[PDB]
Amino acid sequence: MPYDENGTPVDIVLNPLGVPSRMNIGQILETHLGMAAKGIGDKINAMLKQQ
Amino acid sequence: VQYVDASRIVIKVNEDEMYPGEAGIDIYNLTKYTRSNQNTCINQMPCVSLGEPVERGDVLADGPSTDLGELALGQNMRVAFMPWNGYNFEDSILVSERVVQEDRFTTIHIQELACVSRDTKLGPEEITADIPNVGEAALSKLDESGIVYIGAEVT
Amino acid sequence: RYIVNEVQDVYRLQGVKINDKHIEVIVRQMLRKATIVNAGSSDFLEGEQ
Amino acid sequence: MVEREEAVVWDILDEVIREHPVLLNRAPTLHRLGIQAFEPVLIEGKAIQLHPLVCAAYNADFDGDQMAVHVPLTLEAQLEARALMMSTNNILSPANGEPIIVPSQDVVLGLYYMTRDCVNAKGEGMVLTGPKEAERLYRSGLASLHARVKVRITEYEKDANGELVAKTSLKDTTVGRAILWMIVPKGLPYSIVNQALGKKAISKMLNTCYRILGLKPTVIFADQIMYTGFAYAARSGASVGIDD
Amino acid sequence: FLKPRLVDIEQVSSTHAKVTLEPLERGFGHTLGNALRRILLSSMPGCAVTEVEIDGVLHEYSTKEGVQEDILEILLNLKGLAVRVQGKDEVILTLNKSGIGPVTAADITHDGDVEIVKPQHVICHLTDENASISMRIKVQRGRGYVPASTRIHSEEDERPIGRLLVDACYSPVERIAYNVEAARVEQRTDLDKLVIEMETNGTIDPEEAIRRAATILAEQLEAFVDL
Amino acid sequence: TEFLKPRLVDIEQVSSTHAKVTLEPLERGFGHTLGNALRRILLSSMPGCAVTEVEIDGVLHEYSTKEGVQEDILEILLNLKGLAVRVQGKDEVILTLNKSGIGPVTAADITHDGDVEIVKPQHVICHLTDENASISMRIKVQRGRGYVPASTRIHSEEDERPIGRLLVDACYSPVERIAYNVEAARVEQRTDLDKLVIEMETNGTIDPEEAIRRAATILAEQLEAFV
Amino acid sequence: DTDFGVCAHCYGRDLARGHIINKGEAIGVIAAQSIGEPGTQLT
Amino acid sequence: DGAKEAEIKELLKLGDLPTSGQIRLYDGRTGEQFERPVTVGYMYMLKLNHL
Amino acid sequence: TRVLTEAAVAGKRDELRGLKENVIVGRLIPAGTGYAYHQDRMRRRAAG
Amino acid sequence: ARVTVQDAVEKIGNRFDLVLVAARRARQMQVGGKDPLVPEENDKTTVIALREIEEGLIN
Repeated sequence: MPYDENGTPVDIVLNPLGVPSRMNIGQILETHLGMAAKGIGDKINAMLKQQ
Repeated sequence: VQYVDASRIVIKVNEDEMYPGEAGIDIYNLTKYTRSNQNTCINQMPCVSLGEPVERGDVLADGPSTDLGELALGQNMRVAFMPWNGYNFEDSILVSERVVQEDRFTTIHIQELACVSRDTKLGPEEITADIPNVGEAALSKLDESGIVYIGAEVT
Repeated sequence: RYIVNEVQDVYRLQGVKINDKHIEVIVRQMLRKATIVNAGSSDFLEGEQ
Repeated sequence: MVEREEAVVWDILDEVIREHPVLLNRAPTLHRLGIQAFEPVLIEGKAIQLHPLVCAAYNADFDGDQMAVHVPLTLEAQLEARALMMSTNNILSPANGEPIIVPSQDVVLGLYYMTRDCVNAKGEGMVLTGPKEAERLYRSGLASLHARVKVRITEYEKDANGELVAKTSLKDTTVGRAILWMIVPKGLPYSIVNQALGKKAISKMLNTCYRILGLKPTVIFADQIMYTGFAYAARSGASVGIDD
Repeated sequence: FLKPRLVDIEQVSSTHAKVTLEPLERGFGHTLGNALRRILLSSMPGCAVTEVEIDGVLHEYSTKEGVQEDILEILLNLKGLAVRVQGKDEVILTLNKSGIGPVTAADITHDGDVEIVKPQHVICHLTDENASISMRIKVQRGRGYVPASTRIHSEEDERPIGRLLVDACYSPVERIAYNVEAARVEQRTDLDKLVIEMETNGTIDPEEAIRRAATILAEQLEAFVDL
Repeated sequence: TEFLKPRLVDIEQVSSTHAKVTLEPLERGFGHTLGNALRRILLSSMPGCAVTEVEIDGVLHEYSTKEGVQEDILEILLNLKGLAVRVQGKDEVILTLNKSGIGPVTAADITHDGDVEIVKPQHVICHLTDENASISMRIKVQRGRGYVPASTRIHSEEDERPIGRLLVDACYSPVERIAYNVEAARVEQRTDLDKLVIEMETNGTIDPEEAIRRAATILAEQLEAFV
Repeated sequence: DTDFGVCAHCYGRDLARGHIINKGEAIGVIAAQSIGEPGTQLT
Repeated sequence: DGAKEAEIKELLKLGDLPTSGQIRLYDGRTGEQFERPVTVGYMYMLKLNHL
Repeated sequence: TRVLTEAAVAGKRDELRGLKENVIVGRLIPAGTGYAYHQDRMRRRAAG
Repeated sequence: ARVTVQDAVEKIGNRFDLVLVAARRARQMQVGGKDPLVPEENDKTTVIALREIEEGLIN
């Protein structure tokens, strides 16, 4: 699994080639806000383990 | 909540909304791992724990594809976009072994097998109670009746 | 040759390129019978092979 | 013994399959190009795998294509499979003399990223004498796969009565195209593979390798292509951009 | 090639730690990096409850009149239990409880070898007082991920209807990444330091694990030295 | 826990071109932890020898003209970069090439030292065309590790300040093509393991099998601190 | 000129192959399928 | 009229995420960074009952 | 039944010269791999 | 390495008479009537007769 600067393993790998054709644009925007819904969780979680 | 279990939801109802006629309490028997139209396990799950009141018109139980009163069809997690060594060819998705290693994504298909019997004009059909020409192995899994004990595994 | 032109043009609306050899054996098939004109041997109008 | 799933009969299973070809077919198939043959490979699982690009021939995506894979019992059918019904032989359409299978898309963007020109190039100017050390430059990570490198491609041409004439030449090529030579059989010249590679380019590309060098080169060549097509597709990295 | 050696292994928590090696060479930090991650994600001595025979429950699709969660879910919380053992490769515990309250990983008949990393892990809740639940917890130790599905050919004959079998997931690790950077030696062209970050459920030690990795890699060196 | 011992190593060998080490057994992720680790070694770091720099005593340029050779001086540099040479009890040796006369020059003119081990003297370097042309070049072979492109770690002889050292890239790793081939194998009843087939090719100095154990000795180095 | 059939010449070579059409190769059926193959495509 | 660009960006930057949401990942089999960071995040799935 | 009449009264002796025919009887057609097969067979029929 | 039979179709060009010839030789090989002369490498007998086609001693 491709890992980021931190080392978090990815879970799913999809095909980028289908975005321009199929035109699944809202699909990727929900991905970023979904990443943002978890991004704020990342803040909470770390600071919450610190009590 | 008065007696929260997995199979029952006993609610000790507040009196300002509890019936002045034969008091009253709310009992709810939840469907337990039963069979659906598509032979998939349906089971209402107790979300509210013991020691907590509820609001009128609120929720006490969820069901599959739903969680805490929220329509949860599938699951969401870390996805990345990249053609990785043909494992994303044409329609192919590439998945991490983690999902099946957790089995948070498993479906339980239950099947109902009807047993026909009961009186034919040539012989009053019983449910076996004995099987000829074979050993007692066929009955070590069944009882005197010929019914298999609840809790086994067949194939 | 006329029909193979036309029908091939249909394949041009489809952009597909198929060699007329096959379409022409089918034309031969549709002409495998013939109304006799001269009498003498069999008939004067027999639709025959 | 098979009742006990005994390891012995699985070895006898190896004896009845390892060179015993099979035929394949799908239900919705209406064409003859939908009935082909391959060689079996013992995969532990429940689904019939296949060679990616052939799916386009059956015109079978991944939406529930249940195939009935047949077994040529008689000596005749076994050879007939590997004969006319072999995938590697019906690489032409009975409708038109063009290669029936065109590299899909994942494969091509990988090689679009192979033979490719980008203005910012790491190593843009160096020289090589072998496409093999070219491997040692990008598959290592020290150079880009786009740097304008001057390499000596001692390409070959079957201009003889079957002999590939030796002709030395140096090209202002990109790192990926040098590595593309590791793919391209000698008989096929570097000139055709000094192009950005598109779906239509790579189409007639395989066709020329056939009319010129032959079928065998082309077959195991397209094989090479498949692996490296998806290979550098991964090495590609750049996939999609909202900023675009 | 000048040999590598471990510098201080950064032990910060039971959950996560970082082994570190200073004398690595040009590119070997990447080399052994991915190499050992495969090791730490496959061949790993893990512990996992496999058999849970229950007092009154026959099949995991029932609910004991007294317990809170369904029995199947309680068993998934058992998959979510992190425990390390020391000598026994097979051991059975015994959950003995009766009374309303969240049963954490402390109330179980804790054996000397059995050692929970976080005893605060509530498994199931009890809603009734006079609800006597006694269940034997057969946990064993192996490696990798082994499902009861792959083990069903032998089956060991489970005619006795009280035997519940959950998945034996012997996986200690959780999130592994490695930190590569310029080794700050004072006299050498270049070297690389490797601070291998390893996230754990909290059961197998870093250095213990790396010597095991070397041992497994030792077997893997045998054949390639002798063609 | 259980372990596996690498056996049945069916070495498909052809004199010097390639060796394909077939070998069992490999659980999911071991033909990887090893195969990629080896190609990593074979493209980045393998203690061998090669020519680091070559000064062409004649015309100090590579794009200029030297009436004598039909190939350009730049093409001459290509030739240099790939020659399989290997010094032993030395870190660096300077050699000379001295050929005069009409004809395709082979590598039989470069000085054979107790250190310098030119593997193939049949290697045709430059094609000397019309009239003598007294060409002489100082080829500098050095002991290195892996591959060093002459571009970041450059010497200050006659290239950083002057211009004359037509710097070449030292192919320290005597290899050509590296490629691991993982495939579905089976231990009779067992699920699919991986029968790791390692196609490795070397140019001439080192022979395939010795290189596999040489890199194995280097791999031994890597974990001597543990096991 | 060939009755009850065709000669290799009048046909040719083009198919999956590129060689002379055989005596035994029934062009009848393959003609059928390849003209009706783009049937699903015609509109 | 849902989440806009600068709105999703406001949330990404409230956690630990960059503008583009194209994070730097390294090859799962090697370790070399995929050139021009790959677009990542969290997508919500949907499994049809086709088994 | 149409076909019954259609060839029954004429007793149309069709020597199994077609593909479809060859298949319902389960025999090699005089073409393809059955070419040389029925070649030996055809000159063995009403000839020799 | 074998993957294509371009070579075979060149010798016995009808692509189906090929099937005939090789098939029968394969069965003489099956029955201990004979044994392979051109060295085999686990090839089923259909494939072995095909080797005798490329060598050209049998057609």
